[PDB]
Amino acid sequence: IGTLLYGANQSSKARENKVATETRKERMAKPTIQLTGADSQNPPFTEKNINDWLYKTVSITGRP
Amino acid sequence: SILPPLQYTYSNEESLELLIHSIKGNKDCNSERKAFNLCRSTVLGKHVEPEKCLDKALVFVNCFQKVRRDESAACQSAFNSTLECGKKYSESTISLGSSCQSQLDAYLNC
Amino acid sequence: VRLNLKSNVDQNEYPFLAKWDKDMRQNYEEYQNRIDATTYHLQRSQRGIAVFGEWMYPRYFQKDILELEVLRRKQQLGKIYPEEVSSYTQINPDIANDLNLTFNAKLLWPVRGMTVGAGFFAFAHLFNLPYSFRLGLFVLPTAVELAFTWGNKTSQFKSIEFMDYLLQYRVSKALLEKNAKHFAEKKAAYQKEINSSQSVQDLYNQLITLVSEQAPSE
Amino acid sequence: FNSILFLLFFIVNLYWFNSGLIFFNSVYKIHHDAWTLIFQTDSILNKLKIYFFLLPLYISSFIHSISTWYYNYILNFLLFSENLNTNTNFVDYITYNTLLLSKFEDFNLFVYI
Amino acid sequence: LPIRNIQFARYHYLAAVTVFTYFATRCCLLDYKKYYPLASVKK
Amino acid sequence: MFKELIHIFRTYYITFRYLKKSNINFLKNLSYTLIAYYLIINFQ
Amino acid sequence: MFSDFNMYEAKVFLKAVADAQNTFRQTAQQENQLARYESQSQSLLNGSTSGAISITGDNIQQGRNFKALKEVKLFQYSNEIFKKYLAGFDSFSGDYTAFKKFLNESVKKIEQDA
Amino acid sequence: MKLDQIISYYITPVRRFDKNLTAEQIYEQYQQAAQFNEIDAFTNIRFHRKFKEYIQTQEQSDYLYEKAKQISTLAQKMFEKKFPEYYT
Amino acid sequence: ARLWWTLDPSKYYLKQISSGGRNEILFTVLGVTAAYWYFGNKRCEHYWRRQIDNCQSWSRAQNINGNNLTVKQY
Amino acid sequence: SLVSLFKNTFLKSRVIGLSFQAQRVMAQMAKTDFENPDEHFLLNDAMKYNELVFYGRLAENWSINPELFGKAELAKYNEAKQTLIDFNQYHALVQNLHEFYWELKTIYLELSRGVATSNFHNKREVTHSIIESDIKNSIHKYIQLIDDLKDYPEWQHKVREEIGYYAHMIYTSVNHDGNFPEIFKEFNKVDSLYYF
Amino acid sequence: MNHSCQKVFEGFVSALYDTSYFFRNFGPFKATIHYATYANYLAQNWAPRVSYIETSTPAYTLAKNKYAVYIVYGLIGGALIHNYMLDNKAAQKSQQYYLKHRD
Ligand SMILES: CCCCCCCCCCCCCCCCCC(=O)OC[C@H](COP(=O)([O-])OCC(O)COP(=O)([O-])OC[C@@H](COC(=O)CCCCCCCCCCCCCCCCC)OC(=O)CCCCCCCCCCCCCCCCC)OC(=O)CCCCCCCCCCCCCCCCC
Ligand SMILES: CCCCCCCCCCCCCCCCCC(=O)OC[C@H](COP(=O)([O-])OCC(O)COP(=O)([O-])OC[C@@H](COC(=O)CCCCCCCCCCCCCCCCC)OC(=O)CCCCCCCCCCCCCCCCC)OC(=O)CCCCCCCCCCCCCCCCC
Ligand SMILES: CCCCCCCCCCCCCCCCCC(=O)OC[C@H](COP(=O)([O-])OCC(O)COP(=O)([O-])OC[C@@H](COC(=O)CCCCCCCCCCCCCCCCC)OC(=O)CCCCCCCCCCCCCCCCC)OC(=O)CCCCCCCCCCCCCCCCC
Ligand SMILES: CCCCCCCCCCCCCCCCCC(=O)OC[C@H](COP(=O)([O-])OCC(O)COP(=O)([O-])OC[C@@H](COC(=O)CCCCCCCCCCCCCCCCC)OC(=O)CCCCCCCCCCCCCCCCC)OC(=O)CCCCCCCCCCCCCCCCC
Ligand SMILES: CCCCCCCCCCCCCCCCCC(=O)OC[C@H](COP(=O)([O-])OCC(O)COP(=O)([O-])OC[C@@H](COC(=O)CCCCCCCCCCCCCCCCC)OC(=O)CCCCCCCCCCCCCCCCC)OC(=O)CCCCCCCCCCCCCCCCC
Ligand SMILES: CCCCCCCCCCCCCCCCCC(=O)OC[C@H](COP(=O)([O-])OCC[N+](C)(C)C)OC(=O)CCCCCCCCCCCCCCCCC
Ligand SMILES: CCCCCCCCCCCCCCCCCC(=O)OC[C@H](COP(=O)(O)OCCN)OC(=O)CCCCCCCCCCCCCCCCC
Repeated sequence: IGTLLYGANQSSKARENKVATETRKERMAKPTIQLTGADSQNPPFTEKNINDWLYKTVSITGRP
Repeated sequence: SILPPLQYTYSNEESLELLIHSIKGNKDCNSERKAFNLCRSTVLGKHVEPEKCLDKALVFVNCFQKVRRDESAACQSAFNSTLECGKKYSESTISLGSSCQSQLDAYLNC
Repeated sequence: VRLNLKSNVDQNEYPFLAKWDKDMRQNYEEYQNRIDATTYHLQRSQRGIAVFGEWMYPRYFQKDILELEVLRRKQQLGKIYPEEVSSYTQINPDIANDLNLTFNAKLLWPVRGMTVGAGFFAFAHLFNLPYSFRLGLFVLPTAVELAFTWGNKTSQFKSIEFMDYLLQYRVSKALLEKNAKHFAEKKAAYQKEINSSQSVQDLYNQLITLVSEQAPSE
Repeated sequence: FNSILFLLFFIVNLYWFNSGLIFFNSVYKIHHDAWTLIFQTDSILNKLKIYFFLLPLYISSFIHSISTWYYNYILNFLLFSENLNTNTNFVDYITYNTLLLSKFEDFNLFVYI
Repeated sequence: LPIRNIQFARYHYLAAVTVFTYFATRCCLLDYKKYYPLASVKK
Repeated sequence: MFKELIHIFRTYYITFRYLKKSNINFLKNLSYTLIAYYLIINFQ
Repeated sequence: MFSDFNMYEAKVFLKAVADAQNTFRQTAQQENQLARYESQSQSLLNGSTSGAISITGDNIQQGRNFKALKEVKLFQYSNEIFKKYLAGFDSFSGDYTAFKKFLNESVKKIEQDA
Repeated sequence: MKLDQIISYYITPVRRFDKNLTAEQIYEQYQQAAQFNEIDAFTNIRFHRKFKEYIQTQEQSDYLYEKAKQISTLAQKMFEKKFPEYYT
Repeated sequence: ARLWWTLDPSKYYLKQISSGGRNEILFTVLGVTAAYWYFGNKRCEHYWRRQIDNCQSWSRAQNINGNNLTVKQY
Repeated sequence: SLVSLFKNTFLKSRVIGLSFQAQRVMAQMAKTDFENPDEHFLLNDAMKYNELVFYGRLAENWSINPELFGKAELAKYNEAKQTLIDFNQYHALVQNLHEFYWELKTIYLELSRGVATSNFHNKREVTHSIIESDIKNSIHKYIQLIDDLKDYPEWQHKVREEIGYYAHMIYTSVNHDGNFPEIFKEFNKVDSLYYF
Repeated sequence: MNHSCQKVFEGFVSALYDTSYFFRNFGPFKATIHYATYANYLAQNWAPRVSYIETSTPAYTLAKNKYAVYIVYGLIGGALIHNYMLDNKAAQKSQQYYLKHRD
């Protein structure tokens, strides 16, 4: 019973992971956003609204 | 919960001031309020074309603002006395007693 | 307010608006009397004392508040036609079944209960049961149907939702009729240029999204 | 040879088939064209797992394939017309149609009943 | 023979009956929509 | 109260005589449960 | 505190004031909504005529003249102003008062540069 | 519940305005709040999402939206100055 | 007639348990815990509320079929 | 085995405690009539009657762990189990007799409603064949029970006094014509004389 | 009644009786009914109570059986009063929080 429940959980996780992959692929398919100057110095990314920018292509300038 | 939520948070002092000013206005400028209600009761004047009631609403709001802005020194004194008594009544968590009807009547008769 | 029953709207130019205003004015007196009665009852119950009143005024007089809200919205709407009910059938298939139980539109007979009673009557006739027994078995399903039919304040809630929807729809329709002549000229070129029947707001939102996604920031 | 046992087995098979149909419908909605990648995986363990857990679906598909083959043969015999769409051999046709499970993509037993 | 808290039991039964009747009949919470026509008006 | 009501119904109505004391007790238990539920819910 | 008559008078007066504020809101919203509908319709017509976008069925597609679209110009200028004047707005994890001060300073800068 | 507590539910839906402001000034403020500009389509997108992080009361909502509208109006004026062609 | 009204408890339900009095304190504790939980949830839901009315509070309507809700001017 | 220990302790305690009361419970059941043999337990005082009814099944079914039992303790538990089984059989017999009594009372009630003064809608002058046959078969079964209860004079006397009362009432409720002699042939032998 | 209807009625009543008997005497159903009956008896005749017949001498009666009513009253009253005080405190906290947040 334990391993059957684990297998069912694994199948559910597989479905959830593929749905996440599909949505992330759709998000990445969008054109890249170029952040320069003031935007580059102050990136829009924030923990408050990170989901809006998650898995989105951004061209940013900075000093590594 | 079934009670409606609050939109604007009024301090106790602000709530008492607005309540007293509203009571005073309901006597001072009742005609404008009645005209505004009459113009806003109709479907055309309420939903379809509310702009026709704009002038009457402006007049009523001007009258209410005049009431709120106590110009006379006697009016200011009476309002201050009534507001202080109301503050004491509200802050009195112990068993409540006498009312502020006398002070309200003086402010309305000012 | 004692509004007059003669609508001041021009029927030749704003037919639906004039009809709505006429119906609203016609029913306003009755609905205002009902609203005044309800408000008086509420305020007196509040003025009551201890358990007879204030101690449990807001929380236990809920049916009165619901009736007051229903009366206010129905007064604002004036009258309801089957076309709007069919329109709202999209979101509420049982809209008619709820509006009939909410408002005193038509007399409702317990048809299902009477049919069950007739079936029990046939059973009793077949098995030679007393006429008193079969009459009781006819009354019982009718009573059950009536009990399950009347009341049902969920129907009143859904009627309130439908009335809000209908009021918004009527306001939008009135604006459409008011601005039809102004938008006539622009409408022809829009029909001759755009072959889609979708809403301008939806198309503009989609265009804004497309610009935000594809247009270069530069 | 008990009617009660037969009915219980039939009910259990119905429930199992319905669950398999729901699972397959979800997996197909998620893998419109990639479902075969997991259903017919070359791994023996995965193949056995799929066959065991979708046995009602596979037996139903086998019965449907046999019935369709016989019906097509009857039509050809009666009408002197064409072949079974193509000239596929019996073994190839039956194996292909039994392995193919897309026929259940939009089918739910409870909804149909 | 002695009954523990017999007076408490009597009062609890009386209170239960009173509350049940109160909620069932709504005797204290009457309706005055019928009295509205027979009442004066202010303002 | 409930006992008195049941007694009056049994002594006056001939048809009510069919019910057993067991059935009367079952009705009593259901009525007590419903009354308790009513008292609890009215305050919720 | 006060007599019930005075309380009901105050309730009626407050209802009237709320209705007046609603009247103001309705008037302004209706006017600006008519203006918005006219502007959006005209923008869509101009785009379709110039070929910036192709509107078929229930979808809008990028045309060959997309770069000249007035909506594109508006978006570019909005980005330009958000960069030059209202910098740091996208990521400003400050207090409410600090946010208000930042908005006020941005408004003052825009007014000065306008 | 006493009238002293009930009246709070009728005092709450009234927006607070300075007692020295005229009805015309209040209506002008409402008009400015409801003003419409073409550039609003994108500035609103970039403003409201941020404002969702700070709005917890109607007063905060009003202040933030009014400031956004003022900024949008200034931006619209500047854009009209920059691109006279689209507005002739 | 015979007088029968009385507030006294019936001896049928007055029996005690073998270990002492009936299980009163335990059930009172359980009821107090349940009431605490219920009233805490109700208070938390009731008091921490506000009504925000702005454009972001409105979303596009749709039918039960998922399509956008639009009604013609028939 | 802590769980086994707890199970055995519970079973022993309940079984022995209720075996010590089965005698009183059965005596009260015998004392009460067949219309509601549990009337005393339902109305006046439930002297572990429901407890006996519940735990009889447990004694019959639930297993035992002798290693957790002593010698005299095991013997006492077996005696209590046998007593509970006897109580179950007695309850089954009482239920059967009570149901037969209620069958006869149903016949009597059907007759009574026919002659009720309030019966202004279903007044029938002549008794019908269905109820006549029901009465005949019920009387035949009652006579068979009386014959089968020959070895228990007290049980036979109670069965007569309780069940045959309604048979005598049915006898009195109809005139002595038509099929009456054939219907009450068996009753008239002894039972009619007793109810005079 | 008509003899044909009598046959039908006899068959119907026999079917009803057989169905009821089977459902009541079926193994799992019988066990469920038995356990549910004992549970209902326990719930109805052994519910928590404050008044009971005292058949023990004051020397053989526990102090719990003498102060249970007082303990229960104290618990209930304290719970109600504490809930009222918590409601007041939550009201004050929410008022202060939103006031300091704005206006
Ligand atoms: C499948 C199974 C079978 C199904 C069958 C079908 C039917 C359903 C059956 C199910 C079983 C449950 C049925 C309910 C029980 C019925 C009992 C009964 O009939 O007894 C009759 C029998 C009647 O006998 P009687 O001779 O008439 O005597 C009654 C008189 O009233 C004599 O009464 P009394 O005197 O003994 O009084 C009772 C005593 C009882 O009290 C208690 O001990 C109880 C306390 C409450 C505890 C609550 C515990 C709840 C726990 C819940 C946990 C969560 C559950 C979640 C479930 C999830 C599912 C798994 O009360 C008190 O002690 C009074 C307290 C008063 C407090 C006063 C406060 C004053 C404050 C001020 C302080 C001082 C300030 C001074 C200031 C000075 C300023 C100057 O009653 C009793 O003898 C017992 C007392 C009555 C108890 C009532 C209990 C009702 C419970 C209802 C529960 C409903 C739940 C539904 C859940 C739904 C979920 C979906
Ligand atoms: C609007 C909201 C909805 C309202 C409706 C709600 C209904 C809910 C479901 C009701 C289910 C009831 C049936 C189950 C209960 C047990 C019945 C039973 O034992 O079955 C066998 C028993 C039949 O036994 P049987 O062997 O055939 O009869 C011979 C035995 O000796 C008989 O021995 P017994 O002593 O056992 O039999 C007595 C039997 C009573 O049976 C009888 O013996 C005779 C029944 C008819 C009596 C008719 C009146 C006779 C003359 C009296 C004087 C009146 C003068 C009026 C003029 C005055 C002018 C100043 O008593 C009962 O039925 C007990 C329960 C009665 C109350 C519940 C039913 C109320 C129904 C009310 C509506 C009736 C339909 C509309 C009528 C109006 C149309 C314009 O009952 C039935 O099968 C018949 C059931 C009753 C049928 C309706 C008869 C009319 C009753 C009117 C009562 C008025 C009360 C005032 C308040 C009304 C407010 C709405
Ligand atoms: C709380 C949330 C969760 C609830 C879960 C409920 C689950 C119920 C499932 C029932 C399954 C069938 C049971 C068959 C019987 C098997 C047990 C047995 O034979 O009894 C052995 C044992 C002793 O029996 P006995 O040896 O035959 O004793 C009686 C003889 O007279 C000999 O007597 P004695 O003089 O020798 O003395 C022995 C004394 C021995 O007593 C004890 O030893 C028990 C004392 C109490 C508990 C003590 C321990 C406390 C701590 C427990 C910790 C557990 C932690 C669990 C951890 C789990 C983690 C996974 O016996 C008693 O006094 C019996 C007490 C009966 C209490 C009845 C309560 C009825 C009222 C309930 C509702 C209250 C609501 C009030 C609301 C008012 C608001 C204003 O009895 C019990 O276990 C008592 C069980 C009573 C409750 C069962 C019914 C509950 C139903 C609640 C209402 C639900 C309605 C919902 C809607 C309906 C559809 C869902
Ligand atoms: C949605 C909400 C739902 C919840 C709320 C509900 C509210 C409404 C009331 C509901 C009432 C109706 C309930 C449905 C009827 C149930 C009928 C049933 O069980 O059928 C079996 C019954 C078969 O058994 P049987 O024929 O009577 O027995 C012979 C068999 O050969 C078996 O032979 P065996 O010897 O191998 O097996 C005997 C025993 C398995 O034997 C064992 O392995 C040992 C079991 C424990 C024995 C007792 C030891 C107690 C130790 C002290 C504990 C103290 C705790 C702390 C408190 C201390 C202070 C007081 O197996 C059973 O038959 C178990 C019956 C149920 C439990 C009986 C024990 C009651 C007392 C213990 C629990 C209550 C606490 C009392 C605390 C106070 C005590 C003084 O019939 C069926 O097979 C029917 C099956 C189909 C129906 C559904 C089945 C559901 C199964 C549920 C099992 C639950 C287990 C307990 C869970 C506890 C979790 C915390
Ligand atoms: C149509 C469906 C109705 C379903 C009813 C509910 C399910 C059955 C009851 C389960 C236990 C409930 C809790 C205990 C309550 C107290 C029980 C009691 O004292 O009743 C006896 C007492 C004595 O009367 P009697 O006429 O001499 O006995 C019945 C006749 O023998 C025979 O006459 P009869 O008319 O009763 O014949 C049966 C006829 C039925 O006739 C009808 O059409 C009945 C019409 C009245 C319906 C009443 C509805 C009451 C709803 C509440 C029930 C309580 C539980 C639910 C609580 C939450 C509710 C929200 O058709 C059936 O067989 C019905 C289906 C039976 C399947 C039962 C499946 C196992 C039990 C499942 C539920 C257990 C609770 C689980 C909780 C959750 C666990 C996780 O009977 C009554 O109370 C009369 C009313 C009938 C009550 C239901 C049936 C009881 C059967 C008990 C038989 C015991 C053996 C007989 C002696 C043998 C000695 C050797
Ligand atoms: C919405 C519907 C409303 C309908 C309203 C109907 C009202 C019905 C009121 C009924 C009152 C009670 C009598 C019927 C029920 C009796 C039940 C019962 O238990 O009784 C059983 C007993 C009868 O049975 P029994 O006496 O044989 O007792 C049973 C005995 N064993 C068990 C042995 C069989 O009592 C009666 O039925 C008594 C009936 C008396 C009838 C009196 C009639 C008076 C008529 C007056 C007319 C006045 C006209 C004036 C005109 C003036 C013009 C100017
Ligand atoms: C032909 C037509 C035929 C028609 C037939 C119709 C038959 C219908 C039969 C059923 C309906 C009967 C209705 C009777 C009237 C209502 C009576 C009532 O409410 O009480 C019921 C019962 C107590 O009354 P009763 O049992 O009847 O009399 C006992 C006398 N010692 O109460 C109970 O037992 C209920 C359980 C609770 C009892 C009270 C408990 C104490 C009260 C305080 C509880 C505190 C809880 C915790 C604290 C809360 C507050 C802080």
